[PDB]
Amino acid sequence: LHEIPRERPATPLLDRASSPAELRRLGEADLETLADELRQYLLYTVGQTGGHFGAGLGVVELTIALHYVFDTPDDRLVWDVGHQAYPHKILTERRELMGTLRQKNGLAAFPRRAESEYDTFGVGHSSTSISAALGMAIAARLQGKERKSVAVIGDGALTAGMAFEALNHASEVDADMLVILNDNDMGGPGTLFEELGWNYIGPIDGHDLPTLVATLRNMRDMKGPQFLHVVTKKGKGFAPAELDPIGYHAITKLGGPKYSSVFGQWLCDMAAQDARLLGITPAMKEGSDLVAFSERYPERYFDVAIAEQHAVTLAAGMACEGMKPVVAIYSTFLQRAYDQLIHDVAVQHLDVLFAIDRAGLVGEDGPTHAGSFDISYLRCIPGMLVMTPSDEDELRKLLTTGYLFDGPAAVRYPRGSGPNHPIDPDLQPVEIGKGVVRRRGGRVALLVFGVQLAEAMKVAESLDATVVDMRFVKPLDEALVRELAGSHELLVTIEENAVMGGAGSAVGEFLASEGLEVPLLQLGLPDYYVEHAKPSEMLAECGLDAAGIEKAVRQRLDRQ
Amino acid sequence: TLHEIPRERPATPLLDRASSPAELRRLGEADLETLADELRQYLLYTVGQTGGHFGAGLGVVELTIALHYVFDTPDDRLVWDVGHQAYPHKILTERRELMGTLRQKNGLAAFPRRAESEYDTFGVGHSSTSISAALGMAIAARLQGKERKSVAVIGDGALTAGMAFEALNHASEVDADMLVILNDNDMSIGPGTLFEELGWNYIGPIDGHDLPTLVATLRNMRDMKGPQFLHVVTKKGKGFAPAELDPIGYHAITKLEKTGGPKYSSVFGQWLCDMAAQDARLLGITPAMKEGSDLVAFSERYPERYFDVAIAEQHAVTLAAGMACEGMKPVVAIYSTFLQRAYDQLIHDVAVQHLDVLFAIDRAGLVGEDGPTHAGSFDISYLRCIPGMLVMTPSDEDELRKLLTTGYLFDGPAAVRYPRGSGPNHPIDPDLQPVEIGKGVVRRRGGRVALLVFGVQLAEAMKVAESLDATVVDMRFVKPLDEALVRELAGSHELLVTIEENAVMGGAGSAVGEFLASEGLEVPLLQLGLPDYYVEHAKPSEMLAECGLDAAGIEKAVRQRLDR
Ligand SMILES: Cc1ncc(Cc2cccc(CCO)c2)c(N)n1
Ligand SMILES: Cc1ncc(Cc2cccc(CCO)c2)c(N)n1
Ligand SMILES: [Mg+2]
Ligand SMILES: [Mg+2]
Ligand SMILES: [Mg+2]
Ligand code: NA
Ligand code: NA
Repeated sequence: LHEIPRERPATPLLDRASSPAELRRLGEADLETLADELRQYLLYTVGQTGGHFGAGLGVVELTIALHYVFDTPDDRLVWDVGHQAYPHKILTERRELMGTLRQKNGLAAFPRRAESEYDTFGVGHSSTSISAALGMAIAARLQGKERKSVAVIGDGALTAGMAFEALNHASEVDADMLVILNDNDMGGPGTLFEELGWNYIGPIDGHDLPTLVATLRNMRDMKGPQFLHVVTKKGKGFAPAELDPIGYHAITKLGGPKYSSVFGQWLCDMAAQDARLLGITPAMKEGSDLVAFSERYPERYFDVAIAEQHAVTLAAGMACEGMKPVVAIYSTFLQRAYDQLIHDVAVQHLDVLFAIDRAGLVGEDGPTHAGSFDISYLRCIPGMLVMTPSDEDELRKLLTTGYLFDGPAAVRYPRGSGPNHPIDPDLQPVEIGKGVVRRRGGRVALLVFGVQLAEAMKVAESLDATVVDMRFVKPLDEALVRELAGSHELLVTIEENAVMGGAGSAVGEFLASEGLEVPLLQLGLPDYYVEHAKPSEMLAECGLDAAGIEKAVRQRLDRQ
Repeated sequence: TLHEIPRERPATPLLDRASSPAELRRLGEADLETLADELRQYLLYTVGQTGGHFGAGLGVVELTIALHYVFDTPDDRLVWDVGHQAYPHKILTERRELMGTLRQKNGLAAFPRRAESEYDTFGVGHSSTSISAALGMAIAARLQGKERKSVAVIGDGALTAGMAFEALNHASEVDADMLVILNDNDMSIGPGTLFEELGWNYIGPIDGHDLPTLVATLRNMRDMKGPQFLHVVTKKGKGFAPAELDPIGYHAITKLEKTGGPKYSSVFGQWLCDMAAQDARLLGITPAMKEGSDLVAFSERYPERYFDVAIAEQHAVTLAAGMACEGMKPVVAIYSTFLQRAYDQLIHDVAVQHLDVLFAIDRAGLVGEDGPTHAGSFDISYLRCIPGMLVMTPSDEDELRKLLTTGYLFDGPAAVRYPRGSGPNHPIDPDLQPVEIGKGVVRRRGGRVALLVFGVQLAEAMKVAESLDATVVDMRFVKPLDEALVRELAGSHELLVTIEENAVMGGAGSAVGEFLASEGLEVPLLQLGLPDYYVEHAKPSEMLAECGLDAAGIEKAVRQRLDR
């Protein structure tokens, strides 16, 4: 197919495969035609809603084979990451709900246990599928159940350390489970997995349904750790995607620069000025936007695969020799290198900059990818310099400030673009520990840590509030907070991070320790997992738009 | 091979001539076997004097000599994994006559440490970091045009961690010029197929105690290019027969030549056996810490429900998550400092899904001579900001058992944190019964000052409270917090004091701060806890005093605040 349908294709057989037992009723002769229907409805429905695209086109036949040959949902099927799982959803009672994909109150971006009994594990972060399936298998065995346990994992996901840990452990307990390797990013692998204790079969053609069905059949009942190697084509069945798998990894349905592009430009600009700079990403070159950097400074660019943990200790090692590494990494994925950041960087006070993207609410990918916690989990770590730029110009300057600082520094910023203010093309740092009064008013002061500043300024128009662009969580601008506490009736902290442990709480700690008893209102993300929606809707829910902030401030003021 | 530890200093005229590697490299190969025996004698003596790690260093006496003999250290970079085997390395790097200060306040640290010496390229303690660190130094040196060598020594156990696999793959990708030495002491003297497949030139296994083979092999490999993997085989406790015979007992020892209560970890382990006796669903998981966390008895009684995942904290937690999906009841036994490494798995695979998994967090707080690399300083801070977590802090043995029962019965993610060591030895109710969630326990009614204690500083706080006539609350829960008790005390007292063995920043005391601020309660608030720096190693009692967490420290802080 060469152009995505705009009208609901006719799929009479797929309308008979609404669920795995219904599908299993059909005969193998129909499976190939079913795959044409499925592929077609998928291209259609993702045209309607936008979403992940090329990877699910790659697993159409594999997903049909899997539900054909296995007794789902009693047989446990774990999809790694989940971006490839739209065919799975279409085949598990959610075909007609696909119109809701990634809309508020609609189907989630990934498999989700609460969404369907056919989803055994909520995924999004990669590489968790083997560990989870092994755990389900260890339990089924003790329970004397006879269910099967299958993980479909891609070749990128397999570069992650936890996947190695799971494969080793599965061998240790001689677990009866199947790992299917959906190899698409394409010489001689079998002996490796055999050395790890896994029975290796393959590689087989992942769009050759009769061979998939038969091979799956023989392996369904084999015992112990089984490893099937399947090969697929990303975007299979859609030429524009087969030829551009990067750009068709996700499609939007039929302003200023992105913060990540501001970072990428700062990265090239500093590299041109300082040969010490090294750029590190764990398999997120496009998203963190190291693209130009990687083309212009190839010998100083490191893609460590999906190995967040090694990315960080690697950088500690580089800094030991006087190089200046910059680890580009999303807030949600830095969760996975927390120990390397604490033990290998911060404990040694090594000179490493973390450029933390996707900080705050990330929109439709939902809570598995939210950057809700990095202020809280980093600021309790001694030695960290922790920064929250408010716009594009501030991101450029605080990156420069952290880079030049001799020690560990973190700069957090959101997905998407900003208020599109002017960016100074100089590369100069700003004073560490100092906020910027953006607005002198009275009565109530808004202490903003990050990109809600523009909403705070709108609120302060009507309330004539003081507004501060705090810039630093740690070290906090203690002298400004102390003056503001002595001259206002209310301090209001604002952040796109958990309130619990977050930046407002550092203000709170500082007020308590000096016995300053001024009222404090902490605005931030609440203590729950925010359901997927447009970014603007998640922020409105969390009260971090101008109307939410104004309502909270006015209420607190009316109560004292 | 010896059988007794020397009580006075051995005669080591050749080791006395090898006070640094440069001096060592001026000796001849024919001297090295005698140096090896003198080093071993010295090692036995000085660890007998100070206490410290023992058997693993015995295992690397010959390898350490060979390494500093063949490599141009400190210019050539040597990274020791974990570092508990690195006493022979310190003895040879200008520190021999300092080993009397080992693991003492202001003495040598437990592990290699960059600030301690130019011969330590990387601070270690946690495991499996050496290959990543050495690869980064190899990459940097090459971009700088330096011709220096990069060497990582890693034990067979550390190679079970995922980050070691991630580093072995990436080193292959960049075709790095480095040497990984696998110090394998679970084998005795096929075997390299794994490393060969990951792009590494594999050599061995060789005899890690044959200095002539070690020196010649190392010399050949020093000069080869690309990712080089040398497989060496050593014996636990080599050359000291009691440690060869009992390498668990001789992993570490006390200085040569009072009853107390049971260790918190042993209370935990008893709880685990008792609850497994009653609930066939309970499964116990440890990431290679059976002795430390103390699943020994449980492993023997319930072996089909005991899982040691090796040094694989990350997989430990996701494996629990998958177990909980089939209705089983995993308990992850994991140190606070090591749980740092599975944080993404706890957040994304457990909390986000609200799966019923219990975390028994040992080594909460300061851990003593092992130092800041192992400190359990942050787990209240990094867990309480996570939606869905039930976060508990028992004050003594009976409270620890009660709060393990409470977190288990809870259907959802729950955490119970307790320190190394033993407690104040209060009686322990043999029942298995919970307590109510989110409710503290008033231990003393006084006036003016209320001490809100999260954890095991309660006995010291009681001493202060008796001196001041203060109120004392055993809070039990950081999340959900006993908001009603806190509200009441904030109205009836002039000062609230929180005490916890965790970073003040983001800590349980800050949860009290947040609550007061959100309700507009304006009572003065003094937060006592761990300060914003890495506390240098010392006895636990000395580290607590430094931080203000003994009764003297608490009282001085409180009195000082009351004087304004
Ligand atoms: C732990 C973890 N780290 C990073 C990602 C993002 C990612 C990078 C590369 C490939 C993929 C697969 C499809 O995109 C995902 C993740 N999902 N989980
Ligand atoms: C990440 C990490 N996890 C656990 C340990 C504790 C440990 C378990 C097994 C073997 C060893 C080696 C010597 O004891 C240490 C650690 N050091 N680092
Ligand atoms: Mg892939
Ligand atoms: Mg070992
Ligand atoms: Mg011992
Ligand atoms: Na600016
Ligand atoms: Na160095």
